[PDB]
Amino acid sequence: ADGPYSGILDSVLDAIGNTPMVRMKRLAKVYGLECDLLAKCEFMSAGGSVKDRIGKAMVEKAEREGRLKAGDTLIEPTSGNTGIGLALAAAVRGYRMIVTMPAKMSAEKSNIMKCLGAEIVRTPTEAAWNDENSHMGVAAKLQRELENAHILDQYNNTANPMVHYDVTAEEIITQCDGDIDMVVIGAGTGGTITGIGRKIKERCPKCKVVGVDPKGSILAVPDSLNDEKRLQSYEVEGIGYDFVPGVLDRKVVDEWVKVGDAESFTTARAIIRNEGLFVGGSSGANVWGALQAARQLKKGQKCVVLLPDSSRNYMSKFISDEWMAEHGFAPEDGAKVKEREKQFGGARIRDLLSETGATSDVPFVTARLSVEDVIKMMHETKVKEVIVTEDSKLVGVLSEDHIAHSLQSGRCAMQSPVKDIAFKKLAKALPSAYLRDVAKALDFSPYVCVMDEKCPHFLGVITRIDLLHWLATKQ
Amino acid sequence: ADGPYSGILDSVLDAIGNTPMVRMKRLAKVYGLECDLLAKCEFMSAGGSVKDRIGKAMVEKAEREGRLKAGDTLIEPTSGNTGIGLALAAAVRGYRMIVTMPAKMSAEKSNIMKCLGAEIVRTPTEAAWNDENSHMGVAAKLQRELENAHILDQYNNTANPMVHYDVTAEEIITQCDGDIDMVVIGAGTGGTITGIGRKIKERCPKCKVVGVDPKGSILAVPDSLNDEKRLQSYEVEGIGYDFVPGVLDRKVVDEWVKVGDAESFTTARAIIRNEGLFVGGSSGANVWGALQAARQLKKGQKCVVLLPDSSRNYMSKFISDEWMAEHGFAPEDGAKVKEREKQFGGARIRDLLSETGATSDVPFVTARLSVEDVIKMMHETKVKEVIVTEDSKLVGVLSEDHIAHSLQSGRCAMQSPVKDIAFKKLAKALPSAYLRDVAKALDFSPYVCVMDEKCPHFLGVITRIDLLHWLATKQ
Ligand SMILES: C=C(NCc1c(COP(=O)(O)O)cnc(C)c1O)C(=O)O
Ligand SMILES: C=C(NCc1c(COP(=O)(O)O)cnc(C)c1O)C(=O)O
Repeated sequence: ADGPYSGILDSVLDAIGNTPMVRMKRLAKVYGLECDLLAKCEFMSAGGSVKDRIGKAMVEKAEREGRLKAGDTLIEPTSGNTGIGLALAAAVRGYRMIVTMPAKMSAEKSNIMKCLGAEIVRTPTEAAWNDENSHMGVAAKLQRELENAHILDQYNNTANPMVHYDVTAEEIITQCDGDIDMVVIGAGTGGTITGIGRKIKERCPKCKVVGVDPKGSILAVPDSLNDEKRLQSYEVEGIGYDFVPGVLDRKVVDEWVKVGDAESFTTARAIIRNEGLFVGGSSGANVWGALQAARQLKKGQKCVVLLPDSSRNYMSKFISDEWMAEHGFAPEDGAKVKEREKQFGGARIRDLLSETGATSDVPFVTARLSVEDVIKMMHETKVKEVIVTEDSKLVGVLSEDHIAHSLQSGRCAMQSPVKDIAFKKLAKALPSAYLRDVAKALDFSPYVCVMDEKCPHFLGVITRIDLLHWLATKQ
Repeated sequence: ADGPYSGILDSVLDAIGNTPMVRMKRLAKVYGLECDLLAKCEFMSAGGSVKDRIGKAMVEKAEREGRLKAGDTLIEPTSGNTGIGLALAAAVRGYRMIVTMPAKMSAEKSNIMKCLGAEIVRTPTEAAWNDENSHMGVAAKLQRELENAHILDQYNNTANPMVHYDVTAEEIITQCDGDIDMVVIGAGTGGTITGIGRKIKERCPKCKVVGVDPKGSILAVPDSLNDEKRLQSYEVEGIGYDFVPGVLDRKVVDEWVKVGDAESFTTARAIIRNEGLFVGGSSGANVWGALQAARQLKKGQKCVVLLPDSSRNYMSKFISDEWMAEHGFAPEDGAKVKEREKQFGGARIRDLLSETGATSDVPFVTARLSVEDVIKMMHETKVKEVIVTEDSKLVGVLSEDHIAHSLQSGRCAMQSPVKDIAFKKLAKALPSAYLRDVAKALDFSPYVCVMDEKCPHFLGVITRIDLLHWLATKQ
């Protein structure tokens, strides 16, 4: 029906939470998991992360205790999501935001908190928690040097675990109808795992609770699990620290799973590909840990996994296959990159142009010929396409179809230069380039034009249907 | 309460829709609008756009008519969001996706549909609808040359308007409780405006319906409104075409508003800043048109505006102030860029270093000194910070605090080189740079080191607290 959203909302703050639970049947079938793998899609909140709840809640606690008045300044150390939540709460309720975040965190978080009118001071990645150049020490310094400033200190404030104990765990219970057998949840601030696991074990003591920790952190128990990469910086953002936060009750969690960067990212891409959940990397870590932990479960039992972040914050980082190749991470089992590498291999455009049959007789024009002259030349040469170029270095491609239709549409004068109607988006290539690379370039450019670049004697233009016909010649 | 999400979902497809309605009280107060400006936050759907509904629905229609079997190929021309929705539906229900989208559309849409296992063929931006190099003609060609392929043709399929007439308009009616005075909604495919306006005028004939069209399209009525930039390419993505789609019933809409790129983008940034809705550019266009149209309304009346897209698809394009400056768009009335330009102006770091007082006596090391030697030098020189550099070109900064804490943490051996513990994230600057630029660079780098680059004689390091103290000297 319609109970929570059947009305109009006073502000975006009331749109936090109420996130659905989806069954990852396809992903379980992919990885061969018998039980029901349920996913709590926290990234569908207003700000696209679970920490929005605690942001709103810490603001509510600061307001119910009268410790907060309009015009004040809020300071908060964060990996990026709590900064977003508190920036939302401030832009709504009229507070000033100052965010401290390590340089390791993505740039999208910074851009978004800048759009939200929040000041951003960054800290070095390698700084330990004891350093005054850590985000927490710098936040303390800003509190000491700024007037009317407040730190909510998500690492030690009780609102962070108490709210996941109050509403989120109750949401999971109400939608799972009490039947929860395993709960896999990342260990960042530790507030969400503490709260959720505490409430669940109170209302379902038979439920196991598994925590996810990236290889590099010291949050796992025992210390035999941390020695993989002790205090080695990792790419996964949001989870793991070099110290135990104040809100983390490591006794409420039963098992611990260490997860590396590669598995986290490849599993995040697998989630996106197989379920269609635009999710973050920490969620890949959580789901990989869940797949490792709930293997022994049987059908009917439900393993609940948290999906903390959206792809929005890592859109440029790991959604782009370029950056994952730069860091050498397995793309996915079934991915477009592996598909292209399988079909093309090292086949270069020389091979395609040779097997197809061309003589590099692509006409050229100085890009300011009148369209009358260029159509006379096109009709005298019988070609359909032409390439326009300048003297100071390419302009683009131009076809007779666009000529006619633009002349009819009133955008192409007879005396106008051909540069005005040519296609200006182009991708330059050279015969040594592989077919996989031109396939990746076709994802962003409609045509791909070749050149020798030794005279500028281009041999032809390449489009996706050309590669499709070439693959039709193969099998 | 909990009616629509109180259970577990079979797949992500069932998480489409059910989007909340938020009152834009702060934005109305910013622009001086008396009535209640309501916003339908369609970007909170599973795939972050309104077109997910029609994607799911066209798949449902193709399945209820038996025209669709597993393993088939789906082809669809789109500006990017329908491609995402149909890619979700295919990755869930086991169909193959091939997407045709103009080169004008953002790269995030391409990356996301690549993650969803969809093939992407792009078309030139300047191509007219009649051209066979248009996305629609290329889609037709692919249908002709591919086996088991289907085109759902969102421009002419009745599912697109019928579903907005069935559920979305009913959602808006149920949450507005029937009282809707004005409805402002962008004109892209025209299906959403047709369906919603038809249902509303059926259930509330006194409601006016206003359509939003970017300057460049020919969808507005009359033709006196299109002559601003006739068929001139524009940056706004999703709305406006060079022809009337089959599903668009231009008679159901009363007024038409033309919106340019600058207003759309600046209003999108204003929405993000003042309400905290991570929204797209087309939504900026819609909200600007609404602010222009509902000006004559009075208190109590409700003007409903659609927010079609999320910032996720335009994260690199217009959220980044760099690209908006590259295209010369007014950032916002209150924005971080204007704030920094107001406080700093053209003040350069030469002025700051001169007024503060320094002698460029920053120590240097060849980045492989033993930490014992570097701490002996640091204690003999009394300085706290040091800059480490190589011979083949900078390594970073290094402080005694991190030295001590890493020696205690077991990451810094006494015989180890200083390069292992130095801070490796840095931003190079030069004295001619303004303070606004170093403030923008501090958004992404913790330290900013200067250099003359004429000997490499750096004068000092700059952090955000340095600029804060400098501004404390000002007013
Ligand atoms: C510590 C912070 N992040 C917690 C977090 C986590 C860990 O969740 P916790 O419940 O806080 O332990 C997982 N994934 C992401 C993307 C996260 O941002 C923060 O935003 O300050
Ligand atoms: C035409 C398409 N976009 C419609 C759209 C619109 C226009 O909505 P329509 O209801 O289709 O007219 C507005 N904003 C965005 C971001 C959109 O994607 C498409 O995805 O194929």
